[PDB]
Amino acid sequence: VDKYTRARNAGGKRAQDCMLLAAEGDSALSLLRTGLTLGKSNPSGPSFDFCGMISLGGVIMNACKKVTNITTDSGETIMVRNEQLTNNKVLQGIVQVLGLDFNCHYKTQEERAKLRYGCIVACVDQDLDGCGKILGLLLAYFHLFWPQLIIHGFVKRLLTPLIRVYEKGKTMPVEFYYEQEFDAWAKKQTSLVNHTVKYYKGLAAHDTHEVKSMFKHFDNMVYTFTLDDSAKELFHIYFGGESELRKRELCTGVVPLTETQTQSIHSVRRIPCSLHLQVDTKAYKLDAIERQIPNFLDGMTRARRKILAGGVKCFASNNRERKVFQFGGYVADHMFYHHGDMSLNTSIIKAAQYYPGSSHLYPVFIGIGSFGSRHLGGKDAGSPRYISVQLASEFIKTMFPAEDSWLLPYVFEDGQRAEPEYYVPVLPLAIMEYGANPSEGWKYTTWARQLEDILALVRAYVDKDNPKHELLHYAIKHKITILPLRPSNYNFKGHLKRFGQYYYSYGTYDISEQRNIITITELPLRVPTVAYIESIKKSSNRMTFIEEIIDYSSSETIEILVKLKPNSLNRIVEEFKETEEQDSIENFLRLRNCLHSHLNFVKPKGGIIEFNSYYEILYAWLPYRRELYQKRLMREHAVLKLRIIMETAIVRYINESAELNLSHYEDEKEASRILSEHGFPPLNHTLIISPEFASIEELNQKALQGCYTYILSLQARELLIAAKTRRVEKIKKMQARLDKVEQLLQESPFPGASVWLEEIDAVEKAIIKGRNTQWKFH
Amino acid sequence: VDKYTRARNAGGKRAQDCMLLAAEGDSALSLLRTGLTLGKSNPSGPSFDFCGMISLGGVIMNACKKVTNITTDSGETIMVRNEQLTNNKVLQGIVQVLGLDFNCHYKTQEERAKLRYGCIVACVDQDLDGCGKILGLLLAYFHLFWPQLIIHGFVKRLLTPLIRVYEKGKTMPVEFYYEQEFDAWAKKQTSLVNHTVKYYKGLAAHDTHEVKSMFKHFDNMVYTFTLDDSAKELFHIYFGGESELRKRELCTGVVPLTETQTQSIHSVRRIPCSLHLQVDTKAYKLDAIERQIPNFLDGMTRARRKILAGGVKCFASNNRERKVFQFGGYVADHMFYHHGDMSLNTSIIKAAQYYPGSSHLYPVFIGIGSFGSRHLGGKDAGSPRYISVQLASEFIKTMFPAEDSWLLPYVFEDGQRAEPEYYVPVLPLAIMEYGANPSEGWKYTTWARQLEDILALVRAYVDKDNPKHELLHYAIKHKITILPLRPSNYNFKGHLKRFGQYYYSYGTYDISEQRNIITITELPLRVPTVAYIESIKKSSNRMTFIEEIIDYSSSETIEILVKLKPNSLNRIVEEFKETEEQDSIENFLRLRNCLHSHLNFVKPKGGIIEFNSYYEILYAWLPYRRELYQKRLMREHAVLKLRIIMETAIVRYINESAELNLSHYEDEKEASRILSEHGFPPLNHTLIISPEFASIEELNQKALQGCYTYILSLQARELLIAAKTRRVEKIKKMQARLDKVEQLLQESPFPGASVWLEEIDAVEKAIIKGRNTQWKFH
DNA sequence: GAGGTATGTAGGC
DNA sequence: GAGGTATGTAGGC
DNA sequence: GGCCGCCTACATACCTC
DNA sequence: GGCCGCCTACATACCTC
Ligand SMILES: COc1cc(NS(C)(=O)=O)ccc1Nc1c2ccccc2nc2ccccc12
Ligand SMILES: COc1cc(NS(C)(=O)=O)ccc1Nc1c2ccccc2nc2ccccc12
Ligand SMILES: [Mg+2]
Ligand SMILES: [Mg+2]
Repeated sequence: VDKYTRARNAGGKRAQDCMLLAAEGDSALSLLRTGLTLGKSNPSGPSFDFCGMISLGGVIMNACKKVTNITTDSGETIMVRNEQLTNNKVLQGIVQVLGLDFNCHYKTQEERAKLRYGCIVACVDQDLDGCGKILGLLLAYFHLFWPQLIIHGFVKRLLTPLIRVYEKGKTMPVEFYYEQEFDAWAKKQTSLVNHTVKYYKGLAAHDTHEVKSMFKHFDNMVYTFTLDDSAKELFHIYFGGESELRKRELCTGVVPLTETQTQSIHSVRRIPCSLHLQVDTKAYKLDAIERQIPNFLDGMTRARRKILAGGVKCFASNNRERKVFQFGGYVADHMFYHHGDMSLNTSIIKAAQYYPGSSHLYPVFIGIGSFGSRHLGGKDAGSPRYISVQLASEFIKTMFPAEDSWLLPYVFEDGQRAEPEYYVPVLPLAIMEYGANPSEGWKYTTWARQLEDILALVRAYVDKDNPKHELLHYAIKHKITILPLRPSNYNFKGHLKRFGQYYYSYGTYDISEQRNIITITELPLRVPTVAYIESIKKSSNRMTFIEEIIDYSSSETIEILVKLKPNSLNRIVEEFKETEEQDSIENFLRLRNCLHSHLNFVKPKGGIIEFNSYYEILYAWLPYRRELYQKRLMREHAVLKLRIIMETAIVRYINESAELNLSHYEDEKEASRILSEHGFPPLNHTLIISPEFASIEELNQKALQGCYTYILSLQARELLIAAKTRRVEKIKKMQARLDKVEQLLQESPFPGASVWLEEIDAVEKAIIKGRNTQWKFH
Repeated sequence: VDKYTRARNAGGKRAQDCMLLAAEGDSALSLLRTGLTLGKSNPSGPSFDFCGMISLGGVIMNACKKVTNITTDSGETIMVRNEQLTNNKVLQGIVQVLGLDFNCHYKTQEERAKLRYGCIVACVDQDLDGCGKILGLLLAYFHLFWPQLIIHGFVKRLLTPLIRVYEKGKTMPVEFYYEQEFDAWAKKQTSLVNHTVKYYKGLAAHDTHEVKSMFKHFDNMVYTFTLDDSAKELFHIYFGGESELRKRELCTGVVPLTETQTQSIHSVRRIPCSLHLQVDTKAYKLDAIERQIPNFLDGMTRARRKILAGGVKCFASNNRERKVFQFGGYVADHMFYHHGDMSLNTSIIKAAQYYPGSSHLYPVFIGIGSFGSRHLGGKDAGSPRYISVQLASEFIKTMFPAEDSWLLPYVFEDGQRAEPEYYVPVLPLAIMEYGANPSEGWKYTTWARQLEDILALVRAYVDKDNPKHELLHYAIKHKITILPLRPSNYNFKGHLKRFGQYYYSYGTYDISEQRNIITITELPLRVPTVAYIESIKKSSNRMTFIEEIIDYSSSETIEILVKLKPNSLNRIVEEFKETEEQDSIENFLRLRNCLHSHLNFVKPKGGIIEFNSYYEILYAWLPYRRELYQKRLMREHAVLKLRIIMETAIVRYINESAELNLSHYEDEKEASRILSEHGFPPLNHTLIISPEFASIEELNQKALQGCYTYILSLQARELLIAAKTRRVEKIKKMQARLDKVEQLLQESPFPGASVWLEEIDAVEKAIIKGRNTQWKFH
């Protein structure tokens, strides 16, 4: 087996005293290599002897769904391992390394004495992923196959400190493990002074002195897993065929460990499996839900919104083209993406992809290069080393307003600003965008709607001139949903049909019996048209019904001809029995594609919310835009009144400076006192000019006090009469804007109605422009 | 064979009409994939048929040195292919793809008709590497094995445009190929207006419309190689056992192609092999010489100096730690490194490595993580994903002064600033640093000298108080070299000895015949101590002379014990015959390590210069520092006189502003006219405050004219009397500094003598501090 | 005696 | 009739 | 995130005939 | 720069007895 170092005196007379170290990644492998090669000054410290090495290679499969538990009626319960589980390299490799056998149950001392290694230790990163997932699946598999090993403490793991705080003059850290504990320690402390906080989001982040200190006390910080009676049901709920069973368990939320339990764990290293599954595995599942379910407001996931934030920050200064990996590094460093690089590049490529049938109907990035056509479904995209991506500045600026991004709540990472909780847009992307995301307890499926029914719905909800406005409000208060919603017909030459409670997509075809050609210019919108012909190449008896398949379908279009026997038309017609909803030729070509919508979405707080129809999503997204417009108009009015009073103060100072003669003053304090005695209000102009996402109450309590830096910072060029006239004109313009804002807040329906109408018009104009081109605005 | 797409109708009746495309990298493979899958609207455009696909995988082996040409005395000349050439995957794979055989010579039509492909086309990037090297080796191998194929035009290649200039309103570019041609076109044009210049430093940089335009005229831009009578000697000189033969050919320089030759090439696509070898291969060889041979002044290579420039730029704002790949991306994007990423990361790791026997005696980066110990010679360094590097700010600032970097000449990349031509330091790194770099025609070997002989030499050359100053100057004018130079003893417990004209390094050992232990605490300075014991494990008859080898050598130290037979001492002593220069035990342990110095260095212009001894390097490096100090002092004096006159003007304006009353003025022009009529000189303060590497003549001709932006840009806070007093004190301080500079220019030996002495003292203090620690300054 | 074999490096592809 | 097999996506590894 | 081939320059055992 | 394993959720032929 590869990546397995055979330790000396292992699998022999001293095998029971040996230990085995399991690594989730090569970083842990390197850390273990350094620890083993340390050697000197470590008598109790484990050298390469009795240690060995095995790497889990990242994420391994769980045998809960692989087993079948068939033919248990013979009086004994036997589990048959599926061939998909048997041939996995990692699982059989670790089985061979341990020398264990599936059939035997190690209840007595000798049975576990035959094991090659006395114990197995799992060494993973302290981030939310890995511990809880990799440990979770590993020990769940161990419990499912050999519960006695967990019962007798054969399996164990080492627990590294996630966060360390070092005090100057002292050589020992706090070595805290959970972020809740670190927050409690920070808040219980009088102040965060004389302390250095170190974050270890990965084992390889530790230094040489850190790893040597860990290996000096390697006998400590190693915890043995203990099995309880209640662990079996937790394992079945968290892992297994039962899907809805874990839904009701995830919908509640993580329960923090009690103080007495933590004290017991720290005193003696016996970690129960139930507590680990309830804390670490549940937290990992919740994190996966958050990171894979797009927020209904954004219609896009956390990684996608972080990518959008990085693109907005990078391309704001210059819209010049940037390569994929440069942008990935930029968004990783600036926006604190501590997961990886390949996943980030893949997500960027998927977001920038644009072709008929693609997941992104309105990509946020204008891509240059070979992103792949509809034929491979984006699988034939080029390498990230050379693919070029640039931001769609017009579409983003008409779809995600700058002020809206200013007032959005932000996620704080290590006390620093990061991507907002949700980019609530002028139009809900959860409706336009569509994709299939299976997320650790829920499935996310969507189908695009036409940008005519939703536009009419929003216009009626906003514009009071629409006769359906009152009717739409009645529908809002009574869930009537008078206006219809239909699947988007863009980039689809077929016809959509509705039967019962499900929509269906049909391609178009032409039949020429004189030459026996089966032309299919249109095919279902989501099939890649290449895996489709592969499926039709394995379509059972249709091999005798056809001769061969020829593909002339190029990019941007589909055209496929099917060779078939001259006597095949009648037999396929009499065999397929065309129904009232689908054609016999459609059945032969599998042109029918039933579409299902699983509207599983996360609330801005972080909880799963389900929607029966898109109308619920729209009616839940609307009030957020209402509140954001109201608060944005209020903040604009407040900052404009501060700006106008500040500009009036500056103008009065410029007028009075002819006889003020402030040059004959000693320091800044004397000038400030003189100008205060002259009646000038002190304003923090560094906050007035650039509010920088300041709420109303905090902006007011910051503008109550201030300083005369605005007066003392103006140059010797702004005192000219031309500058004074320009400032007076700006005063008049901003006063007119303030009056316009004030009268906008007084409209009957709701604040910011005409603003929303203008934003809708601008964004639909930009969308139409992008439709006319191939999303390349040049 | 992998990465080989089998084209339809290939190797059959229509095989002679097929073509084969050879790609140097996967980027070219992807471009060819896009071109082949384009298909439609291209009747003459080649589809997947008759094309195939093969990859060269970048650099391949050259058969010129692999062949032996043995047993040619039988009346026929036969070349025996070495097994190292036969088992190469790429070579045998392409041989199998073509279906050719080594024994047969294809002179007639049928012999080349048996070939699977009618012709072979090499598709590589248009940068200096690839075309000239990959093409060079490929067609040299083809000529060496089958000259008739080149004679009959079997081998060919496609030539892509390196630089394209697009004119607005026109759809055709200039599609220029060589940078000389592009420069000639730019200089012959009246102006660079209404033109967009696009650089393609790689095939994948081309866009979809670019590649479709190329494939529309794929019949063009394909050039067939023609063999001449003189090509054989060029092939032998450029490739083969003859080493010195290519030295005299590289020492001359590249000869540009004549206009008539270029016109003939463009008119009919028959590229001679001699012209290609003389231009592209020679330019690639010169580029390799420049990029591999370290500049004698710098003591480091072009990539290393670009890395240092990137580190200086990145860490100047903040000395915070940065990961390896973030820094690599930063230096690639900012400093225009268009080669790759893995090589850059490897170079960064090698530069940041610090251990006994390492190449870098004074690393410019303070590294955090596992860079590897002396045992593996840096081969056990960790992954770049997690290795931490930070700049040694104190060492760099005391070794590479900021003003010196200001006045250094810079390399211009695409009209933008890049790394300087040479970082001439306060002490020549070519002496302290040492490494083994084989560079495409020359070998670079160095051995470190003690930082006591060179320090004394520089002090005597600089300080006039040293009694050897006049003697050292006499040596300079007469090559006497009175002062000695000895190998550095740092991190080496052994003793250096000199015999004849070569130094020798010996380790130390202890013998205890009572217990038969062979202890070796010290070993030669450059052997990795792990490959050494591997060599001694294959050391012929010494297997019978020993029993086994045990290694307790940890990091930072070496201790090895050798098990040997009790009756082995006398027999090894009587077998090895200890000489007067090395011991019998030293011979048994191979403790003697003869050191050779190949002082092959590139001039700042770019030419190879050889040095017989380190004294020549020192005496050539000294005048550069002399000139830089002289010009730096002159520039400082000039910029200081401009600064003092500007500050005096500002102070006079502040004094006069009490009664000036400039507020009653209309625009900036009126104020400028008034202040000019008041006698204020107009100075470009944006150049006076920050000169930004301005030469004396250009600084003077820029300071002759100017504007009153300095007067009009000062804020309303600098007019206080405290600011006036502070400015007066600054005036006095800079006047004193100007007087000090003026008296420094008048010292008898040379300008900047005491400055050099102080810089030497500071840099040696910093070096001593780094010696006391493990190059970790905390 | 003569010939053939194997890394060893940096900066590359 | 019943059971077993194979992707098919987006982020993670 | 790490398994495949060398390029150019070149002191050096080698070991069983 | 691209070959290896899946994780979670789940409409769906299937085909020869
Ligand atoms: C189990 O996962 C892996 C196994 C191997 N080796 S083997 C025995 O299957 O030949 C190699 C890699 C992996 N895991 C992978 C990743 C792990 C972490 C992060 C990214 C990964 N990306 C992978 C992509 C393809 C295949 C395996 C990957
Ligand atoms: C000859 O070089 C290569 C061959 C192959 N394939 S094969 C036919 O030998 O099985 C694959 C790759 C290469 N070349 C390599 C590289 C090429 C460009 C850039 C980096 C490369 N890094 C390599 C690292 C190891 C081995 C080959 C590499
Ligand atoms: Mg991790
Ligand atoms: Mg290249």
